[PDB]
Amino acid sequence: MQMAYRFNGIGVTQNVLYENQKLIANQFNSAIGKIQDSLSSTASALGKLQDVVNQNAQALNTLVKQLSSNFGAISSVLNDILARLDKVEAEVQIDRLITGRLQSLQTYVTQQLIRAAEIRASANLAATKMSECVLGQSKRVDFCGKGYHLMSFPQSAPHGVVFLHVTYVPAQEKNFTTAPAICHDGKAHFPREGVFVSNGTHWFVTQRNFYEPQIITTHNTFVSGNCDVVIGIVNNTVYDPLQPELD
Amino acid sequence: ICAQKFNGLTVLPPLLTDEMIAQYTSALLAGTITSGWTFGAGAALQIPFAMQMAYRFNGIGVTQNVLYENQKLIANQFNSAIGKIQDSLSSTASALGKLQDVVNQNAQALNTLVKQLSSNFGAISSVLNDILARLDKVEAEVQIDRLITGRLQSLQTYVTQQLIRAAEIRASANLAATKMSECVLGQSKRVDFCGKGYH
Amino acid sequence: LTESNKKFLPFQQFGRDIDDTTDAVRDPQTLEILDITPCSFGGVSVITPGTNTSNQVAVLYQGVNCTEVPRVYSTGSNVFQTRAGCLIGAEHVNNSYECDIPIGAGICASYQTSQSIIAYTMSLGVENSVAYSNNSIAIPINFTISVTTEILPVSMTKTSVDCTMYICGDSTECSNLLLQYGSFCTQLNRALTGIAVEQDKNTQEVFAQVKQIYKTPPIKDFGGFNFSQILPDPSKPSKRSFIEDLLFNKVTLADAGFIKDL
Amino acid sequence: SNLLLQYGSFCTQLNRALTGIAVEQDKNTQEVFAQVKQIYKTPPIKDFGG
Ligand SMILES: *[C@@H]1O[C@H](CO)[C@@H](O)[C@H](O)[C@H]1NC(C)=O
Ligand SMILES: *[C@@H]1O[C@H](CO)[C@@H](O)[C@H](O)[C@H]1NC(C)=O
Ligand SMILES: *[C@@H]1O[C@H](CO)[C@@H](O)[C@H](O)[C@H]1NC(C)=O
Ligand SMILES: *[C@@H]1O[C@H](CO)[C@@H](O)[C@H](O)[C@H]1NC(C)=O
Ligand SMILES: *[C@@H]1O[C@H](CO)[C@@H](O)[C@H](O)[C@H]1NC(C)=O
Repeated sequence: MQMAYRFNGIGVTQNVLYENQKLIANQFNSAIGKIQDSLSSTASALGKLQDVVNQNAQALNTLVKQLSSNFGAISSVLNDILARLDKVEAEVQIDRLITGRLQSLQTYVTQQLIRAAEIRASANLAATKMSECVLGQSKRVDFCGKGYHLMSFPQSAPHGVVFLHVTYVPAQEKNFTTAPAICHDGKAHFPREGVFVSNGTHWFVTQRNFYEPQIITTHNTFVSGNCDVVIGIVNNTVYDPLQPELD
Repeated sequence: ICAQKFNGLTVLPPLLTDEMIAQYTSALLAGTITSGWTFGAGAALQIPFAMQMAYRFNGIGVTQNVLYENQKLIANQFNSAIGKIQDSLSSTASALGKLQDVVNQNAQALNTLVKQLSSNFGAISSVLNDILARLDKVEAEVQIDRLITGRLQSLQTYVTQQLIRAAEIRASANLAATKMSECVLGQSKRVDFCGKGYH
Repeated sequence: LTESNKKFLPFQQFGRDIDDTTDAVRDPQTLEILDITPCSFGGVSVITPGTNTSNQVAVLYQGVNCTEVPRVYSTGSNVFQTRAGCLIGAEHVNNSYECDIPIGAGICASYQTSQSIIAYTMSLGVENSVAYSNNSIAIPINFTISVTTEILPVSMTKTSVDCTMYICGDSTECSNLLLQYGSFCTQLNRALTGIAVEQDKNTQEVFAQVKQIYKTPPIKDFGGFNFSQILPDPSKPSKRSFIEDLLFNKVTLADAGFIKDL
Repeated sequence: SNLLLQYGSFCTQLNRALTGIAVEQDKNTQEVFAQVKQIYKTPPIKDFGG
């Protein structure tokens, strides 16, 4: 029933889910299998995650290597600077070395702050996704997955979250000649919840996302105006369940 | 730009040319006037424009009868409004303030880098070749040193500023992308996300 | 140097850009106006398909009129001219494909079949029209359920530093010299602290929404739909499920790192 | 040039950061505009109900 309530949301009436339950089951089960294989293969899918760790490592290494720089003096080892040098002269070399190292530290800390702001933005987006796509059903196009969104399942991964979105995608298309409204006896009848299609001979009413023809009765239509202003009105017959019962 | 070719500020050109960008937008337009909102999810399904508008009207609440009945008024109103837009866009002061601003800001910083080049930075001269001239290697080196430190600092300042500004531009891009998905490829119920009133 | 078109008054002599650099000179012997321009530099880009497949490469020169420029490298044939710069090792093919390796200004490079490296004007997508008749509609006759993927980073790595240790090793005199400068060392540490705390906070907001830890019913009969792969298996020591464990193995960082005493 | 080499990797680092800015700008453009694969075309007959 939970799947059927979600189906109702995207548009298709519950009738669809209940009738072809088996087919839906098979498709979902098989797809999950392919995802496992795809993750195990194509060793590039895991991209953003690895990138974070790569950047931090490079920055750390940079700071360590800068230690081995004369920074415009005589030597690098502070003890060696002291060696074979009077305090006064050593001080000027020590002065230079200190300023050099200090500059490098400032640069590293600045860089880290800028990078961490981007990480924060990513985390806040993931929070919205968890609250909307997981604990509920979102109609925002493309915010969750691709197509009409049904449900979503969260999974964990090194320093990150991987969402597995389940989506309904309309498929094989056809061709039906259509018309705005149908006039029966002077009064015009507009479609109530669907679109008046015609398979060549008679006229039927159907849902807007799955083909299920039903006979046009008074129950699937609403009367309004007089048939003359509606631009392209056609002409057929509204059954009306009443006379059979009366007689 | 060429003067910047004379100092080392090589301005690189684009990757996607403006002709290609035009092609992309035209495809989005020619999908939302013929296949409704299916041109982003699945495959394109044709639908008469009158019918497409009726579905959208049903969304905001007004029943479909209104659109099919008074179609004439809606048409004329829309046509006249498009006229006003082009007129106003051309006949105003700035309008595209944000777009112009980005260009001006980036240029100011670039110019400042070229100006700091001539600063003595607490030395005797600006031209390194001139510093070399009339200065013994030893003294010349300590003067070269003074100049180097100054220039290095200026370039570091520039890079840091650019990185901060780049974050701002990227943020605006993410908002724009969200809009292209919600407003263009469908209809937004989020109030005031796409426009003022019922979208 | 070239001959000029500038008009200098008899007292005037040299040129100046807003950069205050000489742009022209009067011959101190012929008294004529000459124009200066250092020769054409740029920067160099190398294209390669990757060592695994081949050992041929292509070269690009970040903008030079290659009608006469030609680093220790040699030269050859196949000189092509884009707007970006000068290519050496492509072909002006008249086909078009999807873009594989970017170059700039609508030119994309790749490797293909005898096989060599080639270039092309990038095409976007395949053309197709939508038959629009004022009375025609298209309702789908069936459906397809599909599961897609999506990755999003949550946190970084908590790091800390120490002034005296890095800047002045252990030398007391060096420490006294650092003490001369202001609280630069102090302020620095506080900023690194701020990042560390906030990074942990991020993790909490994303995952901590469930108030009560719920538990899946023993019988796993969810109307046909299997969920074994995503549902955590207690038998496996790490409560992590099949898909989760796979993900963990792939992302490897100990290559340049150490271990989870550090 | 000799004096600069001594200062350290303060030329390498700067160049790398600027490259990063440029490549991210290319990503921005692609994301906003490219979301439709099949380039679609307009019907010659312009009869869009008024
Ligand atoms: C609709 O019918 C026309 C009639 O010729 C045909 O050309 C077109 O391909 C049909 N549409 C689809 C989607 O098959
Ligand atoms: C210098 O030499 C040139 C050519 O040799 C000659 O025309 C000129 O009169 C000489 N003297 C001066 C002051 O230019
Ligand atoms: C290459 O250089 C020549 C110089 O004669 C110049 O015409 C132009 O910049 C280039 N050649 C072309 C494309 O005409
Ligand atoms: C490629 O196109 C150019 C310009 O249209 C043309 O001159 C050339 O002959 C074409 N080459 C081939 C092999 O068709
Ligand atoms: C349908 O479109 C064609 C082309 O404009 C034309 O027959 C007519 O104007 C439209 N309306 C009809 C046939 O009701």
